Amino acid sequence: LSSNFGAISSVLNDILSRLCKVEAEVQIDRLITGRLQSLQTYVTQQLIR
Amino acid sequence: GIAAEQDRNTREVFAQVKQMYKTPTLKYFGGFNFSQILPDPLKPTKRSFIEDLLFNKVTLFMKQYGECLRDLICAQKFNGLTVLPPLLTDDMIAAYTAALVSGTATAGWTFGAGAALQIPFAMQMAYRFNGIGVTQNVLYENQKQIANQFNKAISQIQESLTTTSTALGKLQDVVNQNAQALNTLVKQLSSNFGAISSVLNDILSRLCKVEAEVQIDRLITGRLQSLQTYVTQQLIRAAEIRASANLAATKMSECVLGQSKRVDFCGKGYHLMSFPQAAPHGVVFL
Amino acid sequence: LSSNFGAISSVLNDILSRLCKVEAEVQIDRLITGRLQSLQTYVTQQLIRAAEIRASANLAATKMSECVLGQSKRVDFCGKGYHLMSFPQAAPHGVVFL
Amino acid sequence: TQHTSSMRGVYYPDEIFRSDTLYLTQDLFLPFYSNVTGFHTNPVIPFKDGIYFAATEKSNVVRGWVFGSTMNNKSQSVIIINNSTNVVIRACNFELCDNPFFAMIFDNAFNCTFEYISDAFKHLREFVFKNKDGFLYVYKGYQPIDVVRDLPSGFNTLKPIFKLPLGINITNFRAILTAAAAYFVGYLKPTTFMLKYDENGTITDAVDCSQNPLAELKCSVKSFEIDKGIYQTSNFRVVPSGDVVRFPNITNLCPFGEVFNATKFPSVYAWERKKISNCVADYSVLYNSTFFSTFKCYGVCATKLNDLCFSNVYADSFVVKGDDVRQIAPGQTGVIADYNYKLPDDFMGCVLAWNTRNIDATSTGNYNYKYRYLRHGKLRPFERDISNVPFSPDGKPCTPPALNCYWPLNDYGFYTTTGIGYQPYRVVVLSFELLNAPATVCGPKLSTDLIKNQCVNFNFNGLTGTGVLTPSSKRFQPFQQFGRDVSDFTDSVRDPKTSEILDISPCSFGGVSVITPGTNASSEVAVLYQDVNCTDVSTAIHADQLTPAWRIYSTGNNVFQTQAGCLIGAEHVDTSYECDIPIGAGICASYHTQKSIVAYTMSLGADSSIAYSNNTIAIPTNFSISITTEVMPVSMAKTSVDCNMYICGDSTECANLLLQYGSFCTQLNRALS
Amino acid sequence: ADYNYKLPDDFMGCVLAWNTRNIDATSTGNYNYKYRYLRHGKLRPFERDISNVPFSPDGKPCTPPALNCYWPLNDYGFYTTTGIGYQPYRVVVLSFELLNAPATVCGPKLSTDLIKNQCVNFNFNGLTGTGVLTPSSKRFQPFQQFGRDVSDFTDSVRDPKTSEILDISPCSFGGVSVITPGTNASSEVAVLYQDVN
Amino acid sequence: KPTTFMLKYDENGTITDAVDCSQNPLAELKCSVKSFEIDKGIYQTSNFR
Ligand SMILES: C=CC1=C(C)/C(=C/c2[nH]c(/C=C3N=C(/C=C4\NC(=O)C(C)=C4C=C)C(C)=C\3CCC(=O)O)c(CCC(=O)O)c2C)NC1=O
Ligand SMILES: CCCCC/C=C\C/C=C\CCCCCCCC(=O)O
Ligand SMILES: CCCCC/C=C\C/C=C\CCCCCCCC(=O)O
Ligand SMILES: *[C@@H]1O[C@H](CO)[C@@H](O)[C@H](O)[C@H]1NC(C)=O
Ligand SMILES: *[C@@H]1O[C@H](CO)[C@@H](O)[C@H](O)[C@H]1NC(C)=O
Ligand SMILES: *[C@@H]1O[C@H](CO)[C@@H](O)[C@H](O)[C@H]1NC(C)=O
Ligand SMILES: *[C@@H]1O[C@H](CO)[C@@H](O)[C@H](O)[C@H]1NC(C)=O
Ligand SMILES: *[C@@H]1O[C@H](CO)[C@@H](O)[C@H](O)[C@H]1NC(C)=O
Ligand SMILES: *[C@@H]1O[C@H](CO)[C@@H](O)[C@H](O)[C@H]1NC(C)=O
Ligand SMILES: *[C@@H]1O[C@H](CO)[C@@H](O)[C@H](O)[C@H]1NC(C)=O
Ligand SMILES: *[C@@H]1O[C@H](CO)[C@@H](O)[C@H](O)[C@H]1NC(C)=O
Ligand SMILES: *[C@@H]1O[C@H](CO)[C@@H](O)[C@H](O)[C@H]1NC(C)=O
Ligand SMILES: *[C@@H]1O[C@H](CO)[C@@H](O)[C@H](O)[C@H]1NC(C)=O
Ligand SMILES: *[C@@H]1O[C@H](CO)[C@@H](O)[C@H](O)[C@H]1NC(C)=O
Ligand SMILES: *[C@@H]1O[C@H](CO)[C@@H](O)[C@H](O)[C@H]1NC(C)=O
Ligand SMILES: *[C@@H]1O[C@H](CO)[C@@H](O)[C@H](O)[C@H]1NC(C)=O
Ligand SMILES: *[C@@H]1O[C@H](CO)[C@@H](O)[C@H](O)[C@H]1NC(C)=O
Ligand SMILES: *[C@@H]1O[C@H](CO)[C@@H](O)[C@H](O)[C@H]1NC(C)=O
Repeated sequence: LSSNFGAISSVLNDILSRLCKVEAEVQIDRLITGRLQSLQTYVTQQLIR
Repeated sequence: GIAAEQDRNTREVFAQVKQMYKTPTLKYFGGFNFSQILPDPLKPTKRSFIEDLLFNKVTLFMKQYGECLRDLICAQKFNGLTVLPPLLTDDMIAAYTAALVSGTATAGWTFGAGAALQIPFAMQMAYRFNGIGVTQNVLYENQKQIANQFNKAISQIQESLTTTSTALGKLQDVVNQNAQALNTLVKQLSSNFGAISSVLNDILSRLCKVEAEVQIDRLITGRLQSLQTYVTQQLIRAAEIRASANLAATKMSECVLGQSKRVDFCGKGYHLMSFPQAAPHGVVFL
Repeated sequence: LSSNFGAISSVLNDILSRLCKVEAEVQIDRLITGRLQSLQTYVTQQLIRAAEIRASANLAATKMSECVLGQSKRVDFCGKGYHLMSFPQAAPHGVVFL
Repeated sequence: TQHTSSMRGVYYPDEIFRSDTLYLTQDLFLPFYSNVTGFHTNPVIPFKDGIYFAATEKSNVVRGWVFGSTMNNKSQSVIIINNSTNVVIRACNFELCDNPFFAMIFDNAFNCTFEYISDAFKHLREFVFKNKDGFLYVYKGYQPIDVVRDLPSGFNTLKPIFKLPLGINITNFRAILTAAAAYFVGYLKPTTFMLKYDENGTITDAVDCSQNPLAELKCSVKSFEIDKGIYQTSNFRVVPSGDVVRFPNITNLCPFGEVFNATKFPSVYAWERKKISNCVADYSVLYNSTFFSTFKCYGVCATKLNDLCFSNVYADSFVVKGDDVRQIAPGQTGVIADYNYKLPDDFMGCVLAWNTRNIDATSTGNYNYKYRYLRHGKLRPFERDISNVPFSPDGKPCTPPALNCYWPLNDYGFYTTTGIGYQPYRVVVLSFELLNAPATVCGPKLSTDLIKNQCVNFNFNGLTGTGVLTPSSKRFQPFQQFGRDVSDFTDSVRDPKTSEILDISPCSFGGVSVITPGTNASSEVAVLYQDVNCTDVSTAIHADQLTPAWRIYSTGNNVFQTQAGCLIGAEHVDTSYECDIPIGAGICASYHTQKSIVAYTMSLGADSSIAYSNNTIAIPTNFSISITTEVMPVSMAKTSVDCNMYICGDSTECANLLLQYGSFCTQLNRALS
Repeated sequence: ADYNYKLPDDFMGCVLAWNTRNIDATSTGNYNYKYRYLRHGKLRPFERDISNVPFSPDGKPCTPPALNCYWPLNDYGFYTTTGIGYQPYRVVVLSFELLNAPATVCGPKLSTDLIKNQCVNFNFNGLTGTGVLTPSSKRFQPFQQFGRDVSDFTDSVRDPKTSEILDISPCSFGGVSVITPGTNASSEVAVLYQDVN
Repeated sequence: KPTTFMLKYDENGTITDAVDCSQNPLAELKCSVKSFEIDKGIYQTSNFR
């Protein structure tokens, strides 16, 4: 949960604090896709186990 | 690979016998009534009565361009998702099970290992009693009682199937899961995945080229991940189905074609016989 | 490994040779995510194939136990007929029972 | 005078050396077995995005070409010629004669733009000509044929020889002859091809994916030799028929002179808003009169404003100084962006600004324009504040002339003799919505009549696409224009001219399977269609638009209706065999015998009958010893990967960028181990 | 952009422009520069149109001095005493390609002699990388400079000075395993190298 | 020199130990698994460079 997946930081708070609405949406989308991929990989390994 | 494995599963369960025995004209062997698990010529269908009830218990594609022009199946087909028919028609599977029941009722256990050998049914039942620990006479001084109990238990099975219940629930679970997965693919097609919209036409209709590849690539990666997730779940479900089909194949080889000494492998008690019946995407052992 | 995943090219040297730092990093992260996704797909298919191989090997082990080291009464577990004996032979990545 | 291009007209697509690879690409190619036109012993043959020109002669009669648009004095043209012992390329204004001959071909030349002279100098000479991005590409190849009276069959790869920077409108061409020979002309189309390279880097064989189901299969699996079986394939067939453009019928030119050539604009704190409705936005009429120093659009490409229709158009007008024009933008700070006029973060529209020093500036000094420089907060987007209450640093009201009480408005002082940062500028901001609402301000595009029940390309108020138009039974509210499906795909639209509802459907439907033996066995295939009758394949696949070799696989005598579909290209028999290729629903197919593909019902097994009796038994009297083999897999190959070599290779920059994804490779290593 | 000069969407080049009022603008006016303001369509990228046919709003030809028949060209009038938005500017647009073809316009970087059979950092015509250079038996056409393998990695190059073909190979190869007991047992390890003798 | 290090923080936020990831293969293993403790066995590290 500390990776940033090609964004400027992994914290949502400090990129909502200093970036601006559509740039903030652009970074937050990358964070959202990375965390969804993490959850997908966890669920797939749980199914095989 | 999954689509070939399904047909391999069905063939390895049902195509056990190398010969297609005729259904006998008489369905009454020593007092044992076999008419409820064998086909009859008067009924227009080809399967059995219990198979009729089983095929009516589980609820369940003939769409064309002229047919549909908010159906879910046509919505699936317009987005590139199709379902292929099984190689074996249900009538062929019913023919296989009729051959198995006829061979059990006429030749006994010998047709599984070698050629079939004729034997009267009461002597076969005495042989089945002998392989449990009960002597041979216990059948012969109690033949009418055992025949009546067999017929009554068959009638009880027929009544419990013809009443409404939640039996055959896991075949319904299988068909529900497949339908749900296809519907999830159809509904996952309205996400923008980090683009300005989920439609390609309007983001081509109002954007310059260089930004348009950016938005198109975001949509492309999202939909590609959706298809990959679907294929992974299908492979896992296929492995589970294959394990179940292997268990069904060994159960038919060790319980219809012989008598088993393994405890609780085939029913509760001391195993005497087994009969197979066809079900939608499955088998039912009596 | 010859896909670009929505970047200017699939070669890292060509991205680094003519773009400066912010644009180059934006282009490079796409390739990193795509290649890491390809590796994850390979590992997932390997896990599923390993499960199938393990099931087959468990069946082979119980077959060698119950049919080479004894005589089985189970129908069609070992051969087509009444089982008398069995012999094992080694094969590339597998076993053959006579 | 009509012949076939039997697998010819292929050229090198790049300048990259490749050996022993299959390379699949998409470009302007001459389709395999397509129509070519022969000319035997010269009119103005039209040019359509490239041609293939082949010359067969023995006395060197063809000696060049003329390319151009009008073949007239009034346009630029290029001649490529082969006078004896030179090659001359020349692009000028030519007074072209009616009959150009002896390699005499023009009368006078003037306004010459391009000129090139090469060094001083039974056959088949092949050229490909294509015009793209102001470059004319010329590809050449040669074959020593012995004798022919047509275009001979074969395969040859053409090499690039010319890429000329002419910038010419080429729409016609004419060959140039001396005064027996033949020349053939074919046309290039946008097509996908697959190419095979040798170990020396030569393109030696190719596959076109639009002529047969077999080649569609071959490039569908990226191979040249296919095994035996049935395969699902792609949709490398269908091209759309035509074009439908539907726009509202508005005849009024839109008030450009009322908005831009106004007598006065308001101040920036009292900016004014106007609604634009029922007009045609043809801004070309401003190309002689009004010139803008700033024009910037948000949310939409500037080159597509002519192809769209706009929903809720508003125009805001005010006057600022020259330095403050940079503050009219979505995210900005400053006195104008805080206290006078603010744009939303997700603004979609356009901002226009121009210099007005000749009108709004006087030599005495113009003091009529104002701006607010004192406020207790920041304005909301599109908010106005036109009050004149005196201001105090604390919130209490105060009397004007006292201490710490100020007037919140300030004057722009506009003189004729100041720098351009202190000169007045008129600013107009246009705001609209796109493609979601009924619209009444469109572009100057012309309309076309409706075409129904056919796969066409449509344009409904700017909404483009491709599909089939059919009437609908829906009912739309007066404030609704479009309708969406469960996948948010536009399936319904109200016609802006004749207010009815139409249903848009895709023109691709159903799967196609190819049943084949091995490619080494034969080149004959059968085709299965799952979800159609073949009473009704003609409507379903749009068979009319296809090549002739595709219409023999849609109707015929060997059609056969199975339960899995219907099958075309195989012979049905009434003998049942145990099968090798499973079609489905009980039907199987094979390659039996004059070899042909046959389709039958599969055999369940042998027939038998056992005579049941109540007093007879069967007993074996003899036996046999049998040995049966059984083969079972046990293990597979153990493997390992390295993320750093696979993802980054030898780069240290990628390796440093990979420290973020450090936990995503230890997990893969754990799984593989 | 509509009627005189268009650029492609994917340009790859540089635009330069500078003010030239002391040369192109005179006191009484300079009317030698013209632009087209009437046309029946838009231009394609890098396309030119130098005709001077009179223009009509419909497609039919017409005589010049009559009604609804205009001259499509229009004059820049440049004066010394006007604002900076009406002053002349000279524009040069440079278009080129990168790292795909033989190259004849290079930067001022200095060269170095070749090194064979050693992992080095190389810079071939602007193509940077790290690897091992070896002589080749591949045969290049005169219009080809680089070569790619099945995974689109640049594997072959032609030397721009002494025109020979060279292969580039990576200089990392072979798998390594570490055999250890527990860390609390000892800090000594053994190393196994596959793919070496 | 440009080098990758792995640092350990104690209960009071003080750096007490570190691993230099390029000194020997054992430290490469420690930096790969992100621990100061390696169990008994054989581990595949990165390829020879
Ligand atoms: C028309 C434009 C034109 C082009 C594009 C052209 C290209 C061209 N022609 C060549 C040779 C040659 N060119 C010709 C003659 C012709 N070649 C033609 O394209 C035509 C139309 C004629 C007939 C007038 C002949 C006979 C050779 C000698 C080829 C040989 O015998 O090896 C060559 C050198 C190839 C070689 O010798 O290996 C080139 C590059 N010459 C031209 O005149
Ligand atoms: C009549 C008021 C404006 C109404 C316009 C309606 C919708 C907007 C459509 C197009 C915007 C064009 C604005 C002018 C562009 C000038 C281009 C130039 O010369 O550089
Ligand atoms: C003099 C040193 C000030 C240091 C301020 C540090 C951080 C704040 C950053 C920017 C705000 C002050 C810069 C002036 C901006 C002028 C804005 C305007 O009027 O349009
Ligand atoms: C066998 O059972 C069926 C169903 O109850 C019955 O109709 C039939 O008469 C029985 N057979 C005989 C011989 O009684
Ligand atoms: C067409 O197909 C439909 C759906 O399968 C079927 O009901 C109908 O009978 C078919 N008609 C013909 C003429 O084949
Ligand atoms: C191609 O030429 C042939 C002549 O053999 C003609 O029959 C056919 O109609 C032509 N194709 C088209 C699309 O007109
Ligand atoms: C162009 O050619 C035409 C045709 O003869 C002629 O009338 C006209 O004067 C020519 N123009 C020039 C500039 O030579
Ligand atoms: C073209 O050829 C002729 C005859 O060979 C020659 O006189 C003429 O000079 C050539 N053209 C040029 C531009 O040299
Ligand atoms: C084209 O030629 C005419 C002379 O007929 C000349 O006036 C004009 O300037 C020329 N055009 C160009 C672009 O050189
Ligand atoms: C010049 O090209 C345009 C398209 O760019 C085309 O519309 C026009 O018809 C061409 N000119 C002539 C005279 O055909
Ligand atoms: C490559 O060129 C050599 C040169 O003689 C030739 O011998 C060889 O046959 C060529 N390769 C192929 C595949 O033809
Ligand atoms: C339109 O603009 C011109 C340009 O200065 C001006 O002379 C004219 O008076 C304006 N028309 C109106 C009606 O304001
Ligand atoms: C453009 O403006 C000039 C200036 O006088 C005028 O002569 C010309 O007719 C205008 N163009 C049109 C198409 O009206
Ligand atoms: C113009 O649009 C109206 C809709 O308001 C429609 O009724 C009318 O038929 C259209 N005109 C023509 C000529 O079709
Ligand atoms: C049958 O038995 C006889 C002797 O009992 C033997 O010779 C013969 O080989 C047997 N039949 C076969 C087919 O082996
Ligand atoms: C300069 O380049 C040429 C190739 O054009 C080459 O033949 C020559 O050897 C080079 N000079 C030196 C000193 O290497
Ligand atoms: C290593 O080299 C020796 C020296 O000849 C050779 O005998 C041996 O076979 C080599 N090892 C392998 C695995 O080939
Ligand atoms: C942390 O600080 C406390 C109090 O200052 C001290 O008692 C303890 O020993 C310290 N622990 C370490 C690991 O430095």
